[PDB]
Amino acid sequence: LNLDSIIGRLLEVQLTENEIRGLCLKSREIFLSQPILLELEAPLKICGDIHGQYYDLLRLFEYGGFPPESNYLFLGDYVDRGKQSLETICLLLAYKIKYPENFFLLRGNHECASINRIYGFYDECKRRYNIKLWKTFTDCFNCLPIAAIVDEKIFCCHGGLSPDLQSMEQIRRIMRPTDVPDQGLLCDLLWSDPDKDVQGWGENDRGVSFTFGAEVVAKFLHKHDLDLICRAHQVVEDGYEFFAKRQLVTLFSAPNYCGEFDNAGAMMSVDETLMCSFQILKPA
Amino acid sequence: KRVVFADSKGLSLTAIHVFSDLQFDLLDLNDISSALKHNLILDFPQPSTDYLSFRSHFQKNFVCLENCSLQERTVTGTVKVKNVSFEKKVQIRITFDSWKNYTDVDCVYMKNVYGGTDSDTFSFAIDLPPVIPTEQKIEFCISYHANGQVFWDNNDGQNYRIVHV
Ligand SMILES: OC[C@H]1O[C@@H]2O[C@H]3[C@H](O)[C@@H](O)[C@@H](O[C@H]4[C@H](O)[C@@H](O)[C@@H](O[C@H]5[C@H](O)[C@@H](O)[C@@H](O[C@H]6[C@H](O)[C@@H](O)[C@@H](O[C@H]7[C@H](O)[C@@H](O)[C@@H](O[C@H]8[C@H](O)[C@@H](O)[C@@H](O[C@H]1[C@H](O)[C@H]2O)O[C@@H]8CO)O[C@@H]7CO)O[C@@H]6CO)O[C@@H]5CO)O[C@@H]4CO)O[C@@H]3CO
Repeated sequence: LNLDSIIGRLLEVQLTENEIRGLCLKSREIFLSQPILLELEAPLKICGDIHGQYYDLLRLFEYGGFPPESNYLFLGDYVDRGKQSLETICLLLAYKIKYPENFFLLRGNHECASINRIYGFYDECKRRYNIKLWKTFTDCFNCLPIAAIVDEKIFCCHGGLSPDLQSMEQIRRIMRPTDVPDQGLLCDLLWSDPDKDVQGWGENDRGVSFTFGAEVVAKFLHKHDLDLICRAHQVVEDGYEFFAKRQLVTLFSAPNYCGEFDNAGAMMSVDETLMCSFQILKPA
Repeated sequence: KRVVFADSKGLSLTAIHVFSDLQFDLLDLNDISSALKHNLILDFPQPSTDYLSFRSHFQKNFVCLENCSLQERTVTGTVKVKNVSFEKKVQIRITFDSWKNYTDVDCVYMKNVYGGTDSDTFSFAIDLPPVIPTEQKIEFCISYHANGQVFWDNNDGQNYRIVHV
């Protein structure tokens, strides 16, 4: 498999089904060889949902530096709603294979078969290639890691906290490959949301997982000697959004989200000293 | 070390760019350091994950690896075979040194109450050597002897490969 011919082709804006299959198998083996709770070392750029908006991902790299000029961590949701899931996920897996210890991908609630069958990715695979390719993608996604801890201070996942999570060893015990269940720790890490109007835990309007208030966030941080929760699962207008007095932050990197919205995209740059700033893509 | 935002030390928190050709470089990969802090794995998805292709292989070659897990540094699995005669010999042929040598492990019949009278399934378990040099390849394939013939599952000619550290 020639990785550099692929990355070359992807950055000129068509790929054979076997090249895509190859990216899936190689990246899957890498994902399994590394922990499911990644322990990362800053400096680092952390990005939220991309949802197939490939030209906006390219803009994210133009702005934050192409790999490996900067290290990246992506909080899931690569493949739905937008018009180019295939290109988005193929560039990301290509880069994960090329720089496997400076490019990181987490699993978001749309890298599940029960979801991306319905909201577009399966249709893209079916039209441009065939169903078997979507089955291969699904087996790949089942091997993505679930959360990351930057420098023993920043906890990153796609959705948020869980009422079952007492210690990280629960996350480390989760076996891969696996589908996401409808309830439980893995589910909550990909689906739960913060709410300002919740004391503790409450039900979640989407019908999956739960909702946590600021007190749950502060008690969590103090128990684990952490400084910031960094998640990314819902559109925010300024691209980033603070919660619980800058104890949690929501990132969303896909601007003008499927044209329905007018939001900007954002990405968080954390340097060596753990000093955080934001880089934003505001549309015209 | 501890988290602090740019507001707090006087700089700008936000830096917003408003929007509406290829270039190549050569890079020494030792000048960038790993961002990760720190075993054996299988370099293939279990054939049975995609049933349609498993069925296609199994009906073409009469033998196909069904399931395969790596438990400790021991590889254990199940093999499916077409029930052509009564006496069968199912072997795993495995190498720990890029096929300079191989050894033939015998497989075991499993009762398997359900699974039809058209196929039978065999188990295997192989202890990997304690130390295996990093440059060596670990590969294995499957032989099925029955009814005066030999059948092979060799994973469409790539063998089943296992990769280290
Ligand atoms: O021993 C070193 C050997 O190891 C590696 O090969 C292993 C392989 O990966 C495993 O899969 C294993 O299992 C069997 C194989 O997978 C099955 O498919 C089956 O093979 C059948 C063939 O698929 C089928 O095509 C046919 O093969 C005939 C050939 O068409 C024909 O060319 C000839 O073969 C002779 C060759 O002319 C000649 O090259 C020479 O072989 C030497 C190789 O060139 C050399 O690289 C090395 O082989 C390696 C190999 O590279 C690794 O991948 O040593 C060889 C010395 O023999 O000699 C050949 C004849 O002696 O004839 C063959 C038939 O004889 O039929 C076969 C079944 O008959 O069977 C495989 C087990 O026999 O195989 C090896 C591990 O043993």
